[PDB]
Amino acid sequence: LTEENAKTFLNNFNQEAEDLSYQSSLASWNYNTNITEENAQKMSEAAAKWSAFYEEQSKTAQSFSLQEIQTPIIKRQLQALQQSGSSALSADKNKQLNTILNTMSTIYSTGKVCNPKNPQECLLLEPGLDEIMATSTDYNSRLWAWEGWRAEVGKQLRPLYEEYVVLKNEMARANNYNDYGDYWRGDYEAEGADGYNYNRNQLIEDVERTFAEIKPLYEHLHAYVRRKLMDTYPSYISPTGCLPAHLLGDMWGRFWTNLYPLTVPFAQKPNIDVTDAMMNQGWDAERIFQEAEKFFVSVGLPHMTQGFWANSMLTEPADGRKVVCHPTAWDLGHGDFRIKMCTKVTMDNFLTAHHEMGHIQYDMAYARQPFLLRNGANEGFHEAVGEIMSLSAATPKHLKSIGLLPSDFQEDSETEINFLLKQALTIVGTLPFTYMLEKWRWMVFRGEIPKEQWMKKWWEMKREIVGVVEPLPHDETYCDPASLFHVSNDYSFIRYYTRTIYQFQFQEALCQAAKYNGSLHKCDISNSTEAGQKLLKMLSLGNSEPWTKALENVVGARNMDVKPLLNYFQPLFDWLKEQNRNSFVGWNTEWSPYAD
Amino acid sequence: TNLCPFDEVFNATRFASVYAWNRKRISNCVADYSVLYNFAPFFAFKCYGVSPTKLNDLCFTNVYADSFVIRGNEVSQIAPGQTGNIADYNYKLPDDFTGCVIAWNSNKLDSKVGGNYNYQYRLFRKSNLKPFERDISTEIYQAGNKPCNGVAGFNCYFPLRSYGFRPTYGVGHQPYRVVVLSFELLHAPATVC
Ligand SMILES: *[C@@H]1O[C@H](CO)[C@@H](O[C@@H]2O[C@H](CO)[C@@H](O)[C@H](O)[C@H]2NC(C)=O)[C@H](O)[C@H]1NC(C)=O
Ligand SMILES: *[C@@H]1O[C@H](CO)[C@@H](O)[C@H](O)[C@H]1NC(C)=O
Repeated sequence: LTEENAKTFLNNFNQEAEDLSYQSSLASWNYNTNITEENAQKMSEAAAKWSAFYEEQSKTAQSFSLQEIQTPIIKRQLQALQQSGSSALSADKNKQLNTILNTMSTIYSTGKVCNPKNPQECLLLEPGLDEIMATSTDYNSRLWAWEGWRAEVGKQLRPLYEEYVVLKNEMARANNYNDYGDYWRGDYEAEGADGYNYNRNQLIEDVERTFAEIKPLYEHLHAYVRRKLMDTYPSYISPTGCLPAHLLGDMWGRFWTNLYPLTVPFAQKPNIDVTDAMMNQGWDAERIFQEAEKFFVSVGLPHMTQGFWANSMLTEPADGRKVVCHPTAWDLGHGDFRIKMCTKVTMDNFLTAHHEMGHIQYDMAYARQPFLLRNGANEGFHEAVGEIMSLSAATPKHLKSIGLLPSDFQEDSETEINFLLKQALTIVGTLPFTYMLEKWRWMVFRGEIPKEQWMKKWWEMKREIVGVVEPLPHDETYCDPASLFHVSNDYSFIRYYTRTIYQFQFQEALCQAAKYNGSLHKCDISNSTEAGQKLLKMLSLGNSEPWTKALENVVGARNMDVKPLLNYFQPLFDWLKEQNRNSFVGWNTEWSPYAD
Repeated sequence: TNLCPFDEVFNATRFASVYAWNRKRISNCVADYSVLYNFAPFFAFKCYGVSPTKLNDLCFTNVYADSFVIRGNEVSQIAPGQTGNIADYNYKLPDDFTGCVIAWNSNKLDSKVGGNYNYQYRLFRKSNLKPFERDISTEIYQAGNKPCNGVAGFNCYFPLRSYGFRPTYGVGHQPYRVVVLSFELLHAPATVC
């Protein structure tokens, strides 16, 4: 039997799971958009019910042999319900983990820093320090906010992270895994055929091979940026040194997109940042989401449902209730799709409308698969779909069709350099940070670093991999990595690394499918219905096939390939080479702000 | 003036369940099908065996109206020669069907905040139905060879499951009221039109 009893067992699991997992998402949505003391309780109760159901159904399914007597898709569904998730922890350990996670989330969300002159004037992270670190140019103003943020919440987050790591390492040990890092790296395992195979330990050697051909390109960008910043700050800059942490454009340094005004190549030519045109022409938050839907329809993808325009937030509700402004795309189930985002009229919030709507199109595509197979083919596939759309939406000629640039705008070499430098400030500038942070977390989880040497190894890897110096030294009490939202909310961060390679592979494949002749950084797949079915055939698969086969279906490869990325930045590599003819490429780790 | 009861099967306050559908036998009346277009928007009106034009020179001995409530993804299953959960365990149509179906969206009446659990369907029957058979029995379904005695677990399942309709689902998972008309020409001489 077995194979005939498995179909009836899954047909009973599915309709219970789809109903008991919908009212746990409708409670989280009602909490994230309202925030009170009742919605939190309802969310906790619904999550507890959904966890109890899953832990009951996962031990029952661990009695179905699976030697080799089944069909492929049933085997894939059964090999995904036999994981037990985090239910291996006992009641006490699970309660401790939930309490620690909730405390860290509340501390991070409610963290605030008060002005020294007026103790009654305090600013939060979102409408406060973010604007200072994104738009200010004063050394003292930028240093103060950074120091205050790293000294108020980061120092408080230290004690909880120890028990967090201990418990999540124990639960990974219980689940036949060496550590929790290997648990996070287990998303890259494929078993569907011969040749279409991969192992969760191969990830570290590939993620290192790929970060060898890229650093030569990043070094020239670092040299140019520091050359500009030296003119910006003659005093607190050393040419043979590393960049200060607070002078990076953000609170951490994730994206250097805010350094474009300081390091713009040619000021005379029209700007690529069309924020002012959007403000003047009279664009509201609804038009931003309507011009980002006409792009998906032209390429040949479905319209947004009618329950997306009436249920989504799309703008801060004002009124009196508190909301979380972190952009998110929600797939509540039973055909309910939503997007939560506090949209503003800026170019940065414009491209972001294409990233998050690219999650809804991907969710809308594999909604025909069984319940257990409704996920991205890989944790890095899901974030690489919005980015290829944002790449095409940002080209200097796509902004002329929608009217954001003058009809007599002239495109030439200067415009190409402007566009490429702006694009590289966001894409190249985030790769070393992502790789280093994930490497540090992987090394901590694997217990290769003592508890008394965390920050010293952190700020030592920064100035050998990334190249960012610290303004003031930190003791062992300081907890700097806990500042990031992803670190303190238990999220993987390696998705943003393989995302940046899958991005360019998919972009080149789609450009070739659209029959485009020319450079890669001017693709504009818009108005091409033959490059919207090549992607959709891949999006509508889910977990039903190995990620290697899904990648081969589109790009004709079975692994990461970094050659497509290098063609994108080819015109920028040369100009940076000649512009750095008489500059010392590289940074000095031995240098320090203090003597000796 | 003798009108025919087409508002007691089209304008009811609550319909039946899929597994316990209502059959009403219309006879001795003057059939005015034009009033069927009173709703106007119809999700489906495909008609089998006859023409939608309703040639006036058509007289039938009896009419049967079968009414129930399904999802929007299951309307295509109400047709001759289909398969699924509704056309195998709930409602089966013969391959020589004469008559046709009418479905329309009913989200403003059958959807409630918190869920509407008054509508049920059958799963796990162990055998396909025969045309126009109801089967409202409720007994524990066993899938293996271990006896089940009043206990629902592991390989023993309850055959009836609820829809739990809520607003804000989407066209696919949203309520749809379906009424199917079948026309019969019995061997007795026709006097009813
Ligand atoms: C946001 O949440 C608050 C608190 O839950 C809601 O205010 C109360 O909502 C309950 C039902 O959810 C009502 O019974 C009370 O009468 C409400 N109180 C007041 C003073 O109105 C509020 O409605 C929620 N906002 C929404 C749903 O938009
Ligand atoms: C159903 O009954 C209501 C109540 O009077 C009426 O307004 C509507 O026209 C009726 N619809 C029909 C008969 O199709």
